[PDB]
Amino acid sequence: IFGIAFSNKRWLHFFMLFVPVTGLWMSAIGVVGLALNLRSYDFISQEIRAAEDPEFETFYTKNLLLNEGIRAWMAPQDQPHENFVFPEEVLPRGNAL
Amino acid sequence: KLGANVGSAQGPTGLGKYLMRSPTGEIIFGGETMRFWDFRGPWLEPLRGPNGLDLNKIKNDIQPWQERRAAEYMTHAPLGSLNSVGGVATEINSVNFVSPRSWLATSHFVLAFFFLVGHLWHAGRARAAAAGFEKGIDRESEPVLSMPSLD
Amino acid sequence: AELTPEVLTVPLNSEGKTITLTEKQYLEGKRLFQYACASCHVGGITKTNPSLDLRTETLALATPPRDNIEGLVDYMKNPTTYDGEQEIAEVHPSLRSADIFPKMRNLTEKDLVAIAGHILVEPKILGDKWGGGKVYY
Amino acid sequence: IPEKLAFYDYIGNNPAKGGLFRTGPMNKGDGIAQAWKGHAVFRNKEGEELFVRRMPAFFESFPVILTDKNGVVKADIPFRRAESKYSFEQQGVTVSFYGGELNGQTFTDPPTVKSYARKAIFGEIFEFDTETLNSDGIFRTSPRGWFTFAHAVFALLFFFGHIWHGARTLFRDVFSGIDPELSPEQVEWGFYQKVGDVTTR
Amino acid sequence: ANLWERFCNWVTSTDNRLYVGWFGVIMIPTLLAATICFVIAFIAAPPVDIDGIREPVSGSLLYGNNIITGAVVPSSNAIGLHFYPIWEAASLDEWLYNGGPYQLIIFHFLLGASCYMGRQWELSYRLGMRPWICVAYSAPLASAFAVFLIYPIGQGSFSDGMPLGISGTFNFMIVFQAEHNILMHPFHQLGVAGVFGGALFCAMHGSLVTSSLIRETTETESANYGYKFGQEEETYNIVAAHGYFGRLIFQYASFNNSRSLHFFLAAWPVVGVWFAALGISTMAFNLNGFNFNHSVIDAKGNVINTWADIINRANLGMEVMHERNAHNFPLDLA
Amino acid sequence: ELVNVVDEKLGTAYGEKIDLNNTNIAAFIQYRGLYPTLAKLIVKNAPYESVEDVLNIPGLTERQKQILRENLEHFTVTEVETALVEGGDRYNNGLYK
Amino acid sequence: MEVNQLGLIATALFVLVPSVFLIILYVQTESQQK
Amino acid sequence: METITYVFIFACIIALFFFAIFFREPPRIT
Amino acid sequence: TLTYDDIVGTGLANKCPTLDDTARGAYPIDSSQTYRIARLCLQPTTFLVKEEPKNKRQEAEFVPTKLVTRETTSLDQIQGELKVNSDGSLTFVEEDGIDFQPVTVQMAGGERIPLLFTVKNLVASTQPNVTSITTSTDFKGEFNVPSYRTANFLDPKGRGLASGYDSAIALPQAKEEELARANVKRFSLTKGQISLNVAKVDGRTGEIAGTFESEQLSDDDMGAHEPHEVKIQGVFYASIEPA
Amino acid sequence: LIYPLGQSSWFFAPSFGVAAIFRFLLFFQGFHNWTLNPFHMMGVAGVLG
Ligand code: CLA
Ligand code: CLA
Ligand code: CLA
Ligand code: CLA
Ligand SMILES: CC(C)=CCC/C(C)=C/CC/C(C)=C/CC/C(C)=C/CC/C(C)=C/CC/C(C)=C/CC/C(C)=C/CC/C(C)=C/CC/C(C)=C/CC1=CC(=O)C(C)=C(C)C1=O
Ligand SMILES: CCCCCCCCCCCCCCCC(=O)OC[C@H](CO[C@@H]1O[C@H](CS(=O)(=O)O)[C@@H](O)[C@H](O)[C@H]1O)OC(=O)CCCCCCCCCCCCCCC
Ligand SMILES: CCCCCCCCCCCCCCCC(=O)OC[C@H](COP(=O)(O)OC[C@@H](O)CO)OC(=O)CCCCCCCCCCCCCCC
Ligand code: HEC
Ligand SMILES: CCCCCCCS[C@@H]1O[C@H](CO)[C@@H](O)[C@H](O)[C@H]1O
Ligand SMILES: CCCCCCCS[C@@H]1O[C@H](CO)[C@@H](O)[C@H](O)[C@H]1O
Ligand code: OEX
Ligand SMILES: [Ca+2]
Ligand SMILES: [Ca+2]
Ligand SMILES: [Cl-]
Ligand SMILES: [Cl-]
Ligand SMILES: [Cl-]
Repeated sequence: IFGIAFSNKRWLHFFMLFVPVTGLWMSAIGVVGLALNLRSYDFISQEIRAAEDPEFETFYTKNLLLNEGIRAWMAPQDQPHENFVFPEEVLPRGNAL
Repeated sequence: KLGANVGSAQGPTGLGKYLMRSPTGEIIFGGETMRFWDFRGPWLEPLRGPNGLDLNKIKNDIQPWQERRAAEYMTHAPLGSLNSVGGVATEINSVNFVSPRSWLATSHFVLAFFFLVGHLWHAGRARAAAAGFEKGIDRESEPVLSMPSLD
Repeated sequence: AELTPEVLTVPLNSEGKTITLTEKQYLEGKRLFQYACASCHVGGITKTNPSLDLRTETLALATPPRDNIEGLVDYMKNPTTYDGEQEIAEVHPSLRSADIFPKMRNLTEKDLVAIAGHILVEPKILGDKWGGGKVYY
Repeated sequence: IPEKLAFYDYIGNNPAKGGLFRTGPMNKGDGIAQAWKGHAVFRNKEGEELFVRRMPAFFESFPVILTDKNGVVKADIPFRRAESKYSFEQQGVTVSFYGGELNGQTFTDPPTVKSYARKAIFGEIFEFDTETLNSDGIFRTSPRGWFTFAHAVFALLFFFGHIWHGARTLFRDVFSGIDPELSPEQVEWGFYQKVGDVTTR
Repeated sequence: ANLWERFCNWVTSTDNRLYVGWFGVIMIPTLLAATICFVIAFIAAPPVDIDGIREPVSGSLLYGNNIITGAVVPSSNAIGLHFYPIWEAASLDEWLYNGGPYQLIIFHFLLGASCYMGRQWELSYRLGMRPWICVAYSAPLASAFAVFLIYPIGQGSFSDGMPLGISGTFNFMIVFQAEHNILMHPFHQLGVAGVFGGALFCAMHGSLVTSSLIRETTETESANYGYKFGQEEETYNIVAAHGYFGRLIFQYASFNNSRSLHFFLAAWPVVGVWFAALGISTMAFNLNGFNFNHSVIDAKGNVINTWADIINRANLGMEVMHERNAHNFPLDLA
Repeated sequence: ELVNVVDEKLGTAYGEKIDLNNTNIAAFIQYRGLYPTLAKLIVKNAPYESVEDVLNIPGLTERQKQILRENLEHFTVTEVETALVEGGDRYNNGLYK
Repeated sequence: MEVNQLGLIATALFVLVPSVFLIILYVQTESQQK
Repeated sequence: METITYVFIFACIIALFFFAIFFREPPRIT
Repeated sequence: TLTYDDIVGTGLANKCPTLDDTARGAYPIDSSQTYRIARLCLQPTTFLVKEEPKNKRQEAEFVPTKLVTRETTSLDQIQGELKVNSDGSLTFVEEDGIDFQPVTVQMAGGERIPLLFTVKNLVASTQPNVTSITTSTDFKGEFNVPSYRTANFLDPKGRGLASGYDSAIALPQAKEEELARANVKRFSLTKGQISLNVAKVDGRTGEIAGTFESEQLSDDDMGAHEPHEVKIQGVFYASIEPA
Repeated sequence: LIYPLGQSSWFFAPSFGVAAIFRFLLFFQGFHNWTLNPFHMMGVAGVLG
């Protein structure tokens, strides 16, 4: 069916331990970086190109605009100690919405 | 009504703000609803000519009942939450509404899907039982053991 | 904070007279507003024409004034454009057009007073949220 | 005010402003700092002093908002213009500098004032050499950051190492597998009073 | 034997290195077409006007993308649900501008994968196995159908189908959250229980079996050499594994029957993923997540926010920003 | 040098009053009696060389003229800005609530 | 596009170094006495 | 050079599929 | 007489009406009478783009292109005043209608050229002494070509003219100068020119048809790059009525 | 633990609640672009795998 198959039961069950255990460990490492804001936030080459060329668009740049919406719309209530007052005119919004 | 010329009004993208062409040329409504130009309904058809929506009929012939109906339908769109709060996902509580079209569609997709699953279950089982191995492999007659190796 | 008689005291007319609504009147007003009006006016905005809201200040600048019980009751009988220039019963729910807006058929004068009272009281509770739209959610 | 002190009051030196794959020295980002431009004081047409809201470290980008000494909004850079009330143009916002290279200077043209407000969200304002290193203008963390990251990560992995070798140590006898003659009685409930103890039948 | 009989015998043969079969007869060409088109498009396709607003989005490597940002981009909103094969276009340049490859690929793929499921049934029958592996595969398959076909049908456009790419997938998720509040939908919640639970039980079973391996080797060799392919005896002691796990929790929370245990391992992720798929498939017709916006109100009538309202602010950010040039009227109704 | 003409226009009377030659129609809702009847008449008959010219619109009733007279202090006129008047934007500029 | 100039050799050695390690170990296993 | 690198790694992966399937160590019942 | 259901999906909705080969008559103009064009239709059949040479002293030519935005290109339902001038010439003053279409064509090698194909604010005139519209009549005039995108349009990094960021926010500390052209959006407004050549006249019905050629600039992406020069050729139909 | 310890305070740790956790996810998307992170991607592969 698939081209390959397990033939060793011991290896099969070890692998069942290995896969999800290693995945979770990897996610943990990423979160340690996020503790320091050490993000994978951007691709620098993407940003240099898009800054220079207003016709260049990818799903990557499209998602960043969504992130910017999230930040501006959620911060005042989600981070009350900051006392954010964002006047209506500065809120990021596309046409009509 | 405010005075706009809806035929010539150019939207931000370059497409008509109110009216545009379908890929085969028909005059249709603009904005995201460009996707829905195959729609047909009795409140809209009187504004339809041979080439699609007719600007003359739009300018002169729209009746109050058409305005009413379009307002009613626009504000009863089939969007709403599982607890029956009407409107988009971000709308505040106030209107108790989920369209019957949504209830009917969703229920029947769920039912049809599980019924496909049931078809697979019972079809596969019927095959296995008719052939005589629905209870498992005969240890003394395991078919794979009589087959040549793949390699 | 409570829904006090003071909160429930709103202008009856444009000549300085007030009326104090009962808590039950307030509840009736919210119910009737959801029943007949919220489909377009949820939260004090207007979905089929967002330029015009139900804020008290907006209603005071309407012609004739609509920031009091009489004005609002009359609007529900014989709605006009914002400048008072045209009657719009044919495209806006009212008693006059109860024939084509059947949900208006069962609304009594008492009911209209309750709805008007709702429209006037809500912003005293909700402030900018009332008429504010999604920005204030 | 010493330039060194002013330089500490700038978000470009905050170690919580970097990125995992933004490699190299901080200078590769905003550039090699050359001089303090001086302290920017913003004022409106009424002569009231205005204060730029600073960027918190959480935000990759941040709006430009100016309040009076009581936090009341007085000016901003709008997104939608059509109903703007607080634009620098409407409010007559100016900026004057005290100290640094721009000391004694005042600017009144909206583009310039706006550019300085944008920089003012980062704190004190500096002149940078971006050419020497072909700096790309994107913030990078300092060695405080990189050190912290590497060591928290390694410490966490070494927790696993500890677990693994502690296990190999305490279970050495069974690490090629369990006794092929393991009797069911040793794992059957109630047979032994104390689990795994044959003298407690 | 005539040629048709011989052909049938080869097609249905149990001796082929990869099984063909009648489902395979459809599966092989369809999957080959989707694969070849996908590879070529992912590398070399020009930008695609996904939202039908003459604003082309670049998905291919040669046109400025890396592996993470790259995608095959959904067909144009102007097309909607219309069938857009190569031969409907005046030219290949037109076909590409409008996102023809997306349709070619998803249709060939859905057909081919459906046939992959059928083929699992078929081989199970040829080998004298029980038939239900294919039912297990219905769970990921249904999920693919949900994001590539059912969601587009419900929303009226293949422009809203999941893009064939990593970042495009993320885009699909974020917009979905803005529009349907999927996190607050119980079918997505069951989905999450399904995949977290699946990973948990995977690890758990892996670990218990590995823990009870019967000693057959020395310290200097992999314990895996203690199992030989096709040996008749079990390679671990289930009685000991059960003694362990039964004492970890309590006796009656542990499986002693290997068959029940393995059926559980099958059923938990499969059922949970069935619900994940049904979530997307029902949010396709806009029956959305729970809405508790302003549900909590004080004595005067002040709104008392809960975590639900913070979620709402996040969703508003997504909503107001997505497809920033495509809406002219106040309500996003699909 | 390059200039955003809208930001620039905000530094003129356009940023202070209803610009009869440029402002989108919803603005007429600010003051009693102007919307929609007069607002439509005013946008239709634009542009105007001076504010008082609004009183010259053919067909006006006496009442309408008095309303306009009362509201001249809230009006201004500046040069027609193409970017504000193209696209039928004076009738719908993409802003709702 | 303005990519990082070390990306090419970083990727190349990331692939080559462990792959070669594995190939070495495999081939010397095959050549051991059957 | 980036595109070449991505496509090369992908191609190596596909080749690996081929060897892993058709040139696997054959499973043998002992 | 065809219905919407006869036409839908056929491509016919993007075509202008035709007159048959017999229509070579004359439509009398009464100088004491006022007239209108009740319907003007323009159906482009060829889009040519002027190549952009390197040496800037070579003769640049208009080259063929491929239409990629499908049958969405025609101008129609256009009406306006048809003035009889003192010298007997006629002037069409365009008032309203579906008088623009965004169109993208593709050049050899793949370069895509978006343009706003249009006759907005058309004012076009015949020769003097046109006492009848005949197959010898022509109209020539100019029109306005506004920015292909209007003021709200946001680029992929969220920058715009009447809305959007005013800077490259992903590069917080880059130098602004080299990015000014991308950061500061501008709204173009230029002129285009058009000729209408009458080939057929039904003097009984007041209908005319013929060929047109128009010249105009393409999209400049709100000031980010130079527009190309474009020449559009096609067929037209117009119904003339006393008004 | 480690995550809020790196940030300004415990306030930014996840709150113990269903909706509260959903909020945590959305915060991480908007502020961290966490879906872009290859360590999260490996996590996802391990969980779905
Ligand atoms: C394809 C969808 C998908 C999948 C499969 C994943 C998978 C994962 N996500 Mg990701 N996520 C996604 C999409 C996805 N994500 C998207 C689109 C976003 C928006 C950016 C996120 C945002 C996100 C965030 C913010 C986080 C994750 C995290 C994770 C990891 C969590 C592992 C876990 O089980 O923790 C579960 C918790 C534990 C394992 C801790 C121990 C639990 C103990 C044993 C519980 C004991 C309970 C006890 C018995 C009592 C119960 C009482 C009862 C009443 C409740 C896992 C790798 C987490 C992570 O990466 O962590 C390192 C994390 O913080 N994700
Ligand atoms: C075709 C099926 C169908 C549909 C489309 C509807 C639709 C509706 N019903 Mg009706 N109803 C139904 C069957 C249906 N019902 C049945 C079987 C009963 C008997 C219990 C009722 C008794 C009933 C009453 C008493 C009321 C309604 C009401 C309503 C309205 C509101 C529903 C709501 O809020 O649900 C809430 C949502 C849920 C309860 C979610 C259900 C989720 C289920 C459990 C998932 C199951 C999945 C699958 C079937 C399981 C497979 C397992 C798998 C492992 C194989 C809505 C129009 C209300 C109304 O407005 O009347 C005027 C109302 O008061 N219905
Ligand atoms: C404790 C370790 C440590 C730390 C904190 C630093 C810190 C620093 N180094 Mg130094 N360095 C180190 C060790 C370290 N170094 C070592 C061992 C070498 C020899 C290679 C160097 C050689 C070196 C050079 C040549 C340079 C630096 C520079 C720097 C500065 C920039 C750092 C940077 O951009 O990283 C970027 C960090 C990353 C991109 C993170 C990588 C994450 C990896 C790839 C993840 C791997 C995942 C793995 C494969 C998954 C397995 C999965 C499997 C188990 C299932 C910074 C102050 C630069 C500088 O500015 O000099 C003045 C500079 O030019 N360093
Ligand atoms: C297994 C073989 C196979 C199948 C099933 C498909 C299927 C498809 N191809 Mg693909 N294709 C294939 C191999 C295949 N292809 C090969 C080898 C090539 C290279 C030459 C292509 C090149 C190609 C291109 C370039 C395109 C397609 C397209 C399509 C789609 C539209 C096809 C169509 O309109 O036919 C219609 C044919 C019929 C209606 C004839 C059916 C006659 C029988 C008697 C009627 C029975 C139908 C009924 C449902 C019964 C089904 C049986 C069931 C009940 C058991 C469809 C998904 C198009 C596409 O993807 O558009 C988006 C497209 O543009 N194909
Ligand atoms: C300082 C002081 C006071 C000290 C006091 C100390 C003292 C003396 C205490 C005594 C008194 C006392 C006990 C007090 C207790 C207080 C108390 C109640 C604490 C409770 C705290 C708490 C929250 C406990 C929760 C525990 C918990 C949630 C357990 C999880 C239960 C659960 C959901 C189990 C699921 C199990 C299940 C169905 C598993 C199936 C899937 C699975 C694992 C398959 C894998 C599998 C299974 C097999 O089965 C075998 C075979 C094999 C092969 C195999 O693959
Ligand atoms: C309150 C209202 C009224 C009630 C309403 C009822 C609603 C519907 C309830 C449906 C109940 C279904 C009963 C299932 C029986 C069964 O499966 O038997 C099959 C076996 C038999 O057990 C085995 O039984 C064997 C004996 S025999 O096979 O039964 O004969 C025995 O030999 C063996 O040791 C033993 O383990 O059951 C098991 O193997 C144990 C697991 C049971 C659960 C598996 C199915 C569900 C998985 C989770 C679902 C996903 C949910 C989470 C999604 C993320
Ligand atoms: C209809 C035809 C469909 C064919 C499609 C092609 C299938 C390709 C399958 C993978 C072949 C490579 C396997 C190498 C490795 C290999 O040969 O494994 C062989 C191995 C055999 O296991 P045994 O039990 O026989 O091994 C026992 C001892 O030898 C161990 O020491 O199989 C497994 O380990 C199963 C678990 C791994 C399964 C890995 C799945 C990989 C999926 C692909 C993920 C990446 C895709 C990236 C795309 C860019
Ligand atoms: C949509 C279908 C509506 C429903 C249902 C109701 N209203 Fe309405 N309302 C609607 C529109 C389109 C407008 C603007 C009309 C115009 O051209 O001027 C309004 C306006 C009002 C107003 C005036 C607002 C103001 O002056 O600022 C009021 C007071 C009002 N509506 C009240 C109201 C009530 C009480 C309703 C329920 C009984 C109701 N409306 C229903 C659209 C719709
Ligand atoms: C050129 C606009 C006029 C105002 C000057 C900009 C604010 S300050 C400016 O900021 C740059 C980072 O963007 C530095 O690289 C540069 O050294 C500095 O002059
Ligand atoms: C084996 C097929 C390789 C993939 C074919 C790519 C399309 S062909 C490609 O198209 C580009 C854009 O029009 C041109 O610039 C380029 O010159 C041309 O080679
Ligand atoms: O396309 Mn893709 O996303 Ca589904 O809502 Mn509507 O349309 Mn668009 O907006 Mn929101
Ligand atoms: Ca540079
Ligand atoms: Ca001629
Ligand atoms: Cl307002
Ligand atoms: Cl988007
Ligand atoms: Cl829209």
